[PDB]
Amino acid sequence: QSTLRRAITAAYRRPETECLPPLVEAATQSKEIRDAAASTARKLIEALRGKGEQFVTGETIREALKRSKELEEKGFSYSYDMLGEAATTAADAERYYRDYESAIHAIGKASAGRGIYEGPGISIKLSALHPRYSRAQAARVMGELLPRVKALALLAKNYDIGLNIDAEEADRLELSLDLLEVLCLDGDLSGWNGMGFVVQAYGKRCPFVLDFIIDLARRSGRRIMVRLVKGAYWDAEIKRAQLDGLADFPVFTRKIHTDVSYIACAAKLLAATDVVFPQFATHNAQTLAAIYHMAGKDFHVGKYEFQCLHGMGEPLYEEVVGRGKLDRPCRIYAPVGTHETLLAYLVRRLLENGANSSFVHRINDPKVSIDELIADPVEVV
Amino acid sequence: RPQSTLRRAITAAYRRPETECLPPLVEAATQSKEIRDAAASTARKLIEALRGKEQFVTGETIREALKRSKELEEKGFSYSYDMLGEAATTAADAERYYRDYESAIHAIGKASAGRGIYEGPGISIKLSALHPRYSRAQAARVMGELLPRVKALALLAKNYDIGLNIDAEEADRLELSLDLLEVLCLDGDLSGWNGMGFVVQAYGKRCPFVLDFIIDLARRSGRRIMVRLVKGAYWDAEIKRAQLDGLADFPVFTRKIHTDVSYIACAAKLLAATDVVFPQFATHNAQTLAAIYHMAGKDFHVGKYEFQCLHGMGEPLYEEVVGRGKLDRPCRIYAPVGTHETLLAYLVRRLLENGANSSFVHRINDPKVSIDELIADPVEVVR
Ligand SMILES: Cc1cc2c(cc1C)N(CCC=O)c1c([nH]c(=O)[nH]c1=O)N2C[C@H](O)[C@H](O)[C@H](O)COP(=O)(O)OP(=O)(O)OC[C@H]1O[C@@H](n2cnc3c(N)ncnc32)[C@H](O)[C@@H]1O
Ligand SMILES: Cc1cc2c(cc1C)N(CCC=O)c1c([nH]c(=O)[nH]c1=O)N2C[C@H](O)[C@H](O)[C@H](O)COP(=O)(O)OP(=O)(O)OC[C@H]1O[C@@H](n2cnc3c(N)ncnc32)[C@H](O)[C@@H]1O
Repeated sequence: QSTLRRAITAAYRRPETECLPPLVEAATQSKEIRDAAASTARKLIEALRGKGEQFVTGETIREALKRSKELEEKGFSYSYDMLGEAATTAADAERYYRDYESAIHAIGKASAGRGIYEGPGISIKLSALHPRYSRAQAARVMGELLPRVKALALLAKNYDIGLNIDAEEADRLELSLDLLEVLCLDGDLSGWNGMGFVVQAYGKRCPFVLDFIIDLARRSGRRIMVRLVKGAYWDAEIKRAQLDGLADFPVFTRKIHTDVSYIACAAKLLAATDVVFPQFATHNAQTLAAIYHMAGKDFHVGKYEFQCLHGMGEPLYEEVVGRGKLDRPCRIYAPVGTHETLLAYLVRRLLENGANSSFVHRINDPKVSIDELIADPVEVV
Repeated sequence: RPQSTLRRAITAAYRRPETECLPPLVEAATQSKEIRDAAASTARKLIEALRGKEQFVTGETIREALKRSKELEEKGFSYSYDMLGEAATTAADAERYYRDYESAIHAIGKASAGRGIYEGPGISIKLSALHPRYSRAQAARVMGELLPRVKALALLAKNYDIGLNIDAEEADRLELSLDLLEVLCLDGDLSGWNGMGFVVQAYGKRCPFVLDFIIDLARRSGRRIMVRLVKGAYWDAEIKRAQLDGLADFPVFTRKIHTDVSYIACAAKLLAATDVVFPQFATHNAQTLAAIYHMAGKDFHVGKYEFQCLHGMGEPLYEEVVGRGKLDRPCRIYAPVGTHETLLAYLVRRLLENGANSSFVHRINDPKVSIDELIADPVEVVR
């Protein structure tokens, strides 16, 4: 318990109208940056509007590694996702653990010393590693989970690759955050900056989680890799919240509020690149353009990166990566597994790609003008 | 208590152990070796035809959907229209869905133009669209407000002589929906109309006992109830809910081939009661289809039974079924009508259907699945 931790817990269900004013202020950019970002966004969208096997990079990590070489020389990197989540039995959790373990050895050998920014990494889900992750007591879940995650982190340290903890349901944020803190203070993992953590901008706690993580990085000496996403579980969080009879939800209910929150949280991360490695995971060209200009003219590999999903982000990020474009790197989140393990991920991709509010749907909607696509969320909210 | 024995048998099955549910289903689903050989031949033909050849919505409005239906109706298909909408969260939403169904019935009834409930189009409704807290509110309140709304829609359907089907949703809603079916079937204001329909899900342990109740209800009500037999659209959600609820035994089967056996056993029950029910075999699985086609025997007339399929999924299969030169059996297409603002939840149920490794529509495209396996009789696997 700390002042920074208390700020997180107090924001859990803070009323939506009270969360927004500080995010709007932090998300407000100068006219000069807004004009530049509108110009860049227009160019990206005009290029775009000239453009489940699609979502899986390979059935095995050996296959996925072989298929990554082409895009790696173009300037992309990878984070591999061994598909599987919500273990319901001990045997399932054990299988998922072994898949992560064998993936780290293969990825680490493939990395061949390229390090955590130039070379590939791995993403894991805590719900794959504990048989009753959502339905068991937090103190117990962390107690059996910690040895398994630390063991994987130690393997990632051995090869100097990134290891990212994906973000799942809102009611498991606090548990996963406690695990991150223990790992960052663990002396056995010293000198390795590959530990990564996802934060979801549709959550009311997002800016306070970031404050805690930025301070944790600074006092632990770990340059925590922070993947900023908007959030993949919105419809499930709304349904759970309505069932709980709550007046105030843990997530925003208007898409524009999530967009403002993302920009505000990006500004927070870009002000802290000394101690964290921001990873801006988005397929929205307006979001990308805003962050590109917010980051300033100074750039080096390891300052920050963008990220996208395999099979979704390549049309946009082909206009970003490389010296003929914006010369900024992008890490591709690469699912690996069978069609069976793919289903839950696929469903989330459908809720993303099929929603009228999604950038990837609007970009192909003849009713949606380019002027609307480059609107600054602060000016519209 | 009225129908005590039949009602007690439904309750007893609700969470009966899976191993105990199966032996009676396996026996009733066992067919002779000759029929199995003939069904294997038909299924092989259908799959060889299949493997040798927004997608889910028929139109944004009922007018557009009705216009788009003419081509397949000319071929021998019929339609059941689904105004996309379910799980109303506000009383205003329920009233909106009611008015959507009401106006659709007028439009479908005009288009039917007196063709009747078997040759002409009908409508499908979801009770969760018509009550704002359908899953959460006490049965007394849900029944007392829902029953006048569904009766009013049924009266309009009667006035145009079209079918009106109550879709099946989550397992904990079965009891209420069945009580409503009974009250409507005994309501004299609906006399002379056989268009009331009801879905039963074969992945549920209660399915054969629900069918017993429905067949007896048809006998005592004088209504020929339309019964759509489906396997079930909510499997992943039912498993998750039962886990959360702390149940030791689930209300649905957990082995996919058990659902297949349940379906064939229940088809056998329905096919022996066609005097008082109209069976509607909703499936995209060519092996299931072939099994029922041969189970039903050589005598057929339109109105005895029909097959059904979902728009954008089943037409390639049933193009090999409808029509004199094929199997000469009718198929009713379930036709969603709406926009993105109501389409996602149906898409998700369709993706969970289409994306699952155990689904026929996935296996037909799987290179590791032989035609031998696709035509295998699931009853032999469990016998
Ligand atoms: C690119 C990427 C995304 C995600 C992850 C990694 C990478 C590289 N990551 C791993 C995969 C898990 O699914 C991850 C994600 N989400 C999550 O909760 N935890 C994780 O560990 N990833 C998905 C990500 O959150 C997001 O859903 C997509 O990238 C789409 O976002 P994007 O910025 O591309 O698109 P926009 O269309 O501008 O926004 C879509 C998002 O907006 C939110 N939304 C939609 N309606 C809303 C209403 N009515 N109120 C509030 N918020 C709303 C949603 O978050 C929606 O996804
Ligand atoms: C054709 C059709 C289908 C459905 C409906 C109408 C019509 C005309 N109807 C309305 C649409 C609602 O979503 C309806 C359906 N389902 C339902 O519960 N209530 C309804 O009112 N419809 C869908 C239908 O149930 C079904 O899901 C599909 O047709 C697919 O089944 P089909 O016979 O085509 O294909 P198979 O692939 O042989 O079987 C798939 C089914 O098997 C079950 N399953 C999957 N995993 C299982 C495990 N592990 N154990 C047990 N059973 C399992 C599921 O039922 C799965 O759908």
